[PDB]
Amino acid sequence: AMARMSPADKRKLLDELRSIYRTIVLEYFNTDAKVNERIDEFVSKAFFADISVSQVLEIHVELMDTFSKQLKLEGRSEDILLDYRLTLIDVIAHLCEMYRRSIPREV
Amino acid sequence: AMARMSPADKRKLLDELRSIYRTIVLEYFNTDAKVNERIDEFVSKAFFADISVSQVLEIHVELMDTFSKQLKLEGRSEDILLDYRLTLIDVIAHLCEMYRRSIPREV
Amino acid sequence: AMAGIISGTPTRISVDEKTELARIAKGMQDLESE
Amino acid sequence: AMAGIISGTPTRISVDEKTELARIAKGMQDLESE
Repeated sequence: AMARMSPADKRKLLDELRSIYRTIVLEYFNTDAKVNERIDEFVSKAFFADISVSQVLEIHVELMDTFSKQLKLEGRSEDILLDYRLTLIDVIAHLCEMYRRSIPREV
Repeated sequence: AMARMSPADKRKLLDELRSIYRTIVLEYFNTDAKVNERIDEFVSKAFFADISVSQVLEIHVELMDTFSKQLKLEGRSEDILLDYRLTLIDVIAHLCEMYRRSIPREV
Repeated sequence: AMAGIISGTPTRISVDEKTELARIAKGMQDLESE
Repeated sequence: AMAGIISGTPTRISVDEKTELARIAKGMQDLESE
């Protein structure tokens, strides 16, 4: 029994990582929004919350389907979908970089 | 002077990682090719060669531009470009996962 | 020329909008459940 | 409904084929040179 670490808290994290990730996308094109704070928040929690890229990869797809769907119903240039790819790849690359740094190596 | 580790060997790795990455893409749709061997080769070397996702991210773009370019000159469905994204995201996610495992944590 | 003439097999797979993606989860999302 | 009505700002950026990508290198590819 993790120090009171129930499966809910993790889900809560997921719930937040979900929105946080989402927020990162919305602010990806922000004019003054420091998306870094979003990416930093997601990155920090993702690492700390021992979150695997899986959810980042899977969660991304679901949300992406959300945008593509609207584009169809709203008949809007779906090209904007490239942002998610830039956000998905950039996000993963950002936290993935943190992992490499969290690895103490001799030398 | 790294144990005879000159900037060439690294470039050689890059030269191989470049082709290896490329090979991973070509075999991504292989019918019997164990792309895993390609991804495993790239992953292993990328990690060992202390390669950062940067090149993986940057190298990916360049090659991607190679396919998009041909599609135009050859007038071929550029949709196939999704493979690179699946290969790029999958590749990064694969080695990124290895990094997490290469991190000895208490517990 | 260089040699490495990148092919890939363009115009082979039928992809849609969100066309496949990370859907492969990667078999990583196993981290937890009992 | 749920609440979180994902918007994003569709139809805002003009993207081409390979439309921008990892081009952001990420400032990581500094690993080496002297």
